[PDB]
Amino acid sequence: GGNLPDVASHYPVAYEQTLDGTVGFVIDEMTPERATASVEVTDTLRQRWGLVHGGAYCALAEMLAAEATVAVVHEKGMMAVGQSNHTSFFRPVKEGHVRAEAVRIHAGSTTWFWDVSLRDDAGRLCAVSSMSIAVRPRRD
Amino acid sequence: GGNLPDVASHYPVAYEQTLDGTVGFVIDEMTPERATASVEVTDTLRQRWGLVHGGAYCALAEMLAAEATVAVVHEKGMMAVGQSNHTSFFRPVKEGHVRAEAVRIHAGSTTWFWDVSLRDDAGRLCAVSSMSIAVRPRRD
Amino acid sequence: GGNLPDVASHYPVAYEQTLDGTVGFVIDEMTPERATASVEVTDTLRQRWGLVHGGAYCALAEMLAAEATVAVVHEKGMMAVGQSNHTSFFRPVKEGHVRAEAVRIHAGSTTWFWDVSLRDDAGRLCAVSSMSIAVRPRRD
Amino acid sequence: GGNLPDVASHYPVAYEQTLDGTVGFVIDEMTPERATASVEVTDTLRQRWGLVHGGAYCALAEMLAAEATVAVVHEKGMMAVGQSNHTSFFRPVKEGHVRAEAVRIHAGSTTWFWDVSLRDDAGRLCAVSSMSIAVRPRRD
Ligand SMILES: CC(C)(COP(=O)(O)OP(=O)(O)OC[C@H]1O[C@@H](n2cnc3c(N)ncnc32)[C@H](O)[C@@H]1OP(=O)(O)O)[C@@H](O)C(=O)NCCC(=O)NCCSCC(=O)c1ccc(O)cc1
Ligand SMILES: CC(C)(COP(=O)(O)OP(=O)(O)OC[C@H]1O[C@@H](n2cnc3c(N)ncnc32)[C@H](O)[C@@H]1OP(=O)(O)O)[C@@H](O)C(=O)NCCC(=O)NCCSCC(=O)c1ccc(O)cc1
Ligand SMILES: CC(C)(COP(=O)(O)OP(=O)(O)OC[C@H]1O[C@@H](n2cnc3c(N)ncnc32)[C@H](O)[C@@H]1OP(=O)(O)O)[C@@H](O)C(=O)NCCC(=O)NCCSCC(=O)c1ccc(O)cc1
Ligand SMILES: CC(C)(COP(=O)(O)OP(=O)(O)OC[C@H]1O[C@@H](n2cnc3c(N)ncnc32)[C@H](O)[C@@H]1OP(=O)(O)O)[C@@H](O)C(=O)NCCC(=O)NCCSCC(=O)c1ccc(O)cc1
Repeated sequence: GGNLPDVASHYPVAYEQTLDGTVGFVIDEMTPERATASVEVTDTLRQRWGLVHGGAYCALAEMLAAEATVAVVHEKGMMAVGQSNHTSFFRPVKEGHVRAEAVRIHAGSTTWFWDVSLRDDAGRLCAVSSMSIAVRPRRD
Repeated sequence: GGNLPDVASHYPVAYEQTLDGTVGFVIDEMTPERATASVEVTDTLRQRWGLVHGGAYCALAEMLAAEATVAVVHEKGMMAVGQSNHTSFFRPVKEGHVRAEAVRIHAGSTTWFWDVSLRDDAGRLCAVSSMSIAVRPRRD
Repeated sequence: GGNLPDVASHYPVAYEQTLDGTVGFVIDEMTPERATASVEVTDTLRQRWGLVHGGAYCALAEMLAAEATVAVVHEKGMMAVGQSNHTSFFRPVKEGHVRAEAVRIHAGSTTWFWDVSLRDDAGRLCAVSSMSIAVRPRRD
Repeated sequence: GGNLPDVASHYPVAYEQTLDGTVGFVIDEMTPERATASVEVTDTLRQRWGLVHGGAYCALAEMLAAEATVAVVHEKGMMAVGQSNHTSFFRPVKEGHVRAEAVRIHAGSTTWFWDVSLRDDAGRLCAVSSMSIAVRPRRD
């Protein structure tokens, strides 16, 4: 789809209609400890001053960290939802791509924590996100 | 378009083409110490599991806090960009609207800080965002 | 003690020997939704440049938010521990007192969230802390 | 005293009288991109439930990241103070040492950002702190 982990036969919202598909997020790699994703910059990713929207970096980090957790825990009967997202912005991006790498740093019974680095086409660190993902028994 | 502050005669990217116009953010009240905005929930705002995307709350807080700062500082020769966005998620929203209220709590010379509450249609506090906005002289 | 909630007959560490008692934190008010505490500035609260240590504000917020949660949940068989502490620093404090007010904004089954405001003797907002407190069944 | 960088001929407050000297923080390595420090756990570091206080991890990260910045910028006429400290807690520490490693990830002209890991004696990641340090010209 955007290559999200295939863990269920039906999803409530089709990729192309979600925020993820609308702005164009695509997952490249995914393992239990490390996942990567990326997006082309288009105006849909921008704010009116022409820079990538701060919310775009937050949303990229959120889907990558959450879905990399879903990829492990869904078959174990658990759901995984974002609980906290702290993104800090170091350098703006005006065009090209934004590439995210999520590295898992803690995997607890109720919380997984991911460090996400957001880089521009020159490899420069433009933002980071500390993602905290709540993991709970799936409700009937 | 989304009732963002009119502080310039032209902008790099038109409202309807930005992330904010694409998902449908609209500013209601705007003062130097407080601002509100809301968005109707549609699939464009959701992730594939059918909930409002964590990134959408981050983005709504981000735009509102930044533009509320812009409204004040632009005519003083400053720009205002997000430097830190920490959003915590308390309850999911499945449909209706998300309504954001931003309250200014510190206005320094280099950093303004806003507390943003994001509520659902029943008035419940579903997410909060602590927004730090860097204020710097405009380069042109 | 520092007037911490009296919820158990024995505690592993006496007040006066903990970090709290060593720097002098004292709780003034406590209810399920709102708690206050304060400390005299002494060198023990300072760093070597003579300002209150950033860690002092974090530690004040942490004990106040956590113990205001303990005050409700301990008798229900639960423990409460800090899970995240985000403190932002707006104005330094060189002497006098630091006064903290914690307002509960969410009380979930597994997480309570407290906004803490840290004010100087003139009432000025010097720092804030967003405290996330994990609440778990007490282990035998 | 705690092996903090020697960048001035005198300081307002002596090491042994500061928070850092009182709880016993000691800097081991210090470079412009990386620094380490450690502390022996004693009751002075703990809270009443017998665990290292959340505030102590915050303070150790705070001092290390700030002073690591100080080591570089002081001789350039700048001061460096904590602007934001976000510490997340993964595992409690009851005794032994806490060992902090600070890695610089962004060095802007107004803000330096450090990732701090806090590990226990077995090497386990017990807490992390994202430290944003404001760099500003010294007023004298
Ligand atoms: C926050 C949380 C409970 C969340 O759990 P998680 O992310 O699902 O991690 P998980 O549940 O897999 O457990 C990790 C470790 O946490 C501990 N833990 C987790 N749940 C429990 C529990 N129900 N009972 C006892 N220990 C637990 C235990 O050490 C566990 O390891 P293990 O024995 O299971 O191998 C766990 O990450 C944690 O315990 N983190 C540390 C909390 C901490 O140390 N905070 C700072 C101290 S408490 C706050 C404070 O400063 C304070 C100061 C003054 C004052 O008067 C009161 C409070
Ligand atoms: C971070 C910042 C500098 C950013 O400024 P801002 O948000 O734009 O606010 P603004 O610049 O308008 O100034 C607000 C107040 O900050 C102070 N300030 C700002 N710039 C300066 C400066 N260049 N020189 C001295 N003070 C300044 C000043 O008190 C100012 O009030 P005023 O005298 O200008 O009315 C300001 O918010 C601030 O100073 N916050 C407090 C920082 C703080 O106290 N952090 C904790 C202590 S430092 C870190 C630490 O714990 C540590 C521990 C051990 C150790 O060995 C080393 C460090
Ligand atoms: C995070 C947490 C589960 C923690 O729970 P808590 O602080 O203990 O709160 P509590 O458990 O009392 O429940 C509050 C509400 O959360 C929901 N909830 C809590 N636990 C569960 C559960 N096990 N199953 C279903 N719903 C639950 C439920 O709505 C609950 O209300 P109620 O039905 O019990 O009245 C709860 O606060 C929460 O659900 N918060 C919202 C999480 C959220 O909406 N995050 C953003 C969306 S998920 C992340 C994301 O953006 C994403 C994007 C793309 C993608 O592909 C994947 C993910
Ligand atoms: C926040 C800050 C200005 C602080 O500076 P710093 O950490 O000291 O780094 P420094 O000042 O060294 O500059 C780093 C880069 O930032 C940019 N920058 C810094 N100061 C300026 C300035 N005065 N004017 C223009 N660009 C600047 C510049 O690109 C710089 O690289 P260089 O050209 O100087 O090599 C810089 O880190 C930065 O720009 N970060 C990125 C900010 C960002 O992109 N936030 C997200 C977008 S803005 C918020 C938003 O989403 C929004 C959405 C809707 C809406 O309607 C309004 C806003």
